[PDB]
Amino acid sequence: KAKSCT
Amino acid sequence: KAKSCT
Amino acid sequence: GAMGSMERASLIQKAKLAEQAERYEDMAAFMKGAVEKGEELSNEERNLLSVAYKNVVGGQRAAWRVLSSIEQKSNEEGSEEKGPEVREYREKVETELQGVCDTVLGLLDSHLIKEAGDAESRVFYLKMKGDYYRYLAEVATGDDKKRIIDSARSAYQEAMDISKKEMPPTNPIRLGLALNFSVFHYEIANSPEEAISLAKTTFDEAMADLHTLSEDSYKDSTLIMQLLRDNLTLWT
Amino acid sequence: GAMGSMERASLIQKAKLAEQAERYEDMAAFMKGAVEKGEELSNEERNLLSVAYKNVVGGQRAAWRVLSSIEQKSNEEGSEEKGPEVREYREKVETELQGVCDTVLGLLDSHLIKEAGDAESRVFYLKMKGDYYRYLAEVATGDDKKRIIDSARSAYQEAMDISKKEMPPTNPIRLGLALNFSVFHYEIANSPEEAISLAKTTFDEAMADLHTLSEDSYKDSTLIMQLLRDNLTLWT
Ligand SMILES: [Cl-]
Ligand SMILES: [Cl-]
Ligand SMILES: [Mg+2]
Ligand SMILES: [Mg+2]
Ligand SMILES: [Mg+2]
Ligand SMILES: [Mg+2]
Ligand SMILES: [Mg+2]
Ligand SMILES: [Mg+2]
Ligand SMILES: [Mg+2]
Ligand SMILES: [Mg+2]
Repeated sequence: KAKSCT
Repeated sequence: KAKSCT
Repeated sequence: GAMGSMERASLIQKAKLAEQAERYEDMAAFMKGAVEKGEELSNEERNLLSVAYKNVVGGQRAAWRVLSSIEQKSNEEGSEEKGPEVREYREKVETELQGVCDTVLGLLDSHLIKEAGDAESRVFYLKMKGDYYRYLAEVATGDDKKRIIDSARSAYQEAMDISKKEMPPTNPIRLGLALNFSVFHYEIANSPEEAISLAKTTFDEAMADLHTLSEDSYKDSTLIMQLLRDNLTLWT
Repeated sequence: GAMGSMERASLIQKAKLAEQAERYEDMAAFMKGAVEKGEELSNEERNLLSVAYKNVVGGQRAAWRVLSSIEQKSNEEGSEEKGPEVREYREKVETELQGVCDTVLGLLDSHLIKEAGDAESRVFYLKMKGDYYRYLAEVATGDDKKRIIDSARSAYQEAMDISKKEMPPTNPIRLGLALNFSVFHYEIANSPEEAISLAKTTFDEAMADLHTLSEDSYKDSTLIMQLLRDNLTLWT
């Protein structure tokens, strides 16, 4: 899973 | 807080 | 009940899936549905019921503490008046928590406890009854507080009497009951000396019986003993 | 709506309390009630709305992935048939997740987007629209999948066009939009090269504009840039 905006 | 049974 | 149309075995299966997905509200609803089928629960099923509700009420208790602390600070001298919202929301969370405790206590009363004849099931359910009255006691402030505390005490005491007669001192249910009753004494009943004495005696009697256990049973028992030791370190 | 009788300011206040208590379902319900008062949202209120729903849908997405993996393993050769329960429960979680996405998209359509004229609000809401269509696309398998993907793409693209015209390359909303659109390209649209190109270009253009920022703005922008870098390291 890529990091999306936290 | 004391530990109760996990 | 919304689970009335689902097979008992399917409810159990889905409770285990819900645990894997960390969906503890779903887990608790599945296990409530399974209890309401009216059959007794196996050891594994009792521990699914307990895990589910412990996680649900654990989140509510943590939230209640956060809100209660904010409310208490709002009532310091020099604190600006912010209106009824903090109290209202703390009451909302409190009412939900009480509802979950009442649900668990209702399952125990109708009819898990009365059908539980073996020591392992009866002690387990009486320990649960003490636990959920204890969680009610944590938030109680009114004219029934003393009776809620006495209900927790009475359930724990009955469980203790059975466990001492029917289980070895290393049995994990017996140990976990003694751990939680000691927490009751310390945190609810204003009896820190009773809490310390119970934890110490429980630990020492389990220590002396470890030599009888297999490696796997030894691991199970020593894990709970460490919680007793952790509390004794905190308390002394 | 159950929040129709509560003051807008009280809903906002309680959303902040719910955040502190990690009660994100409550947080989302309070913020939905605040949106439905019909007034535009401030910057802080938009970020309360976003945090609340991100946490709710984040838990559902994590649970859906666990259940989907179990279901996929159940459909291997040599796997024992266990009945319909895994599919049924995955569908239950999926339907709830879709319901939350539809709720957010409904708030954006009625009427947050049409009233948002400033770039900071309009880009924020269009980014949200892309995000919640993206979460729908993650679970979509049927005849509307292509249209769900195109709805996410179209919302992100409109947000990108505004952000490039109206915001500096270091603006955190612009950066977070580009980050999420790159994730869309990689994870949804089967376009890893587009994802990499967008992340690299976004990072490099922000780098070149950091010299214009205060220390606090620099911290805000570099935090999101690090996520772009983390993805580029994963992807290359
Ligand atoms: Cl409330
Ligand atoms: Cl289901
Ligand atoms: Mg049947
Ligand atoms: Mg107020
Ligand atoms: Mg019986
Ligand atoms: Mg025995
Ligand atoms: Mg008003
Ligand atoms: Mg089955
Ligand atoms: Mg406007
Ligand atoms: Mg501008």
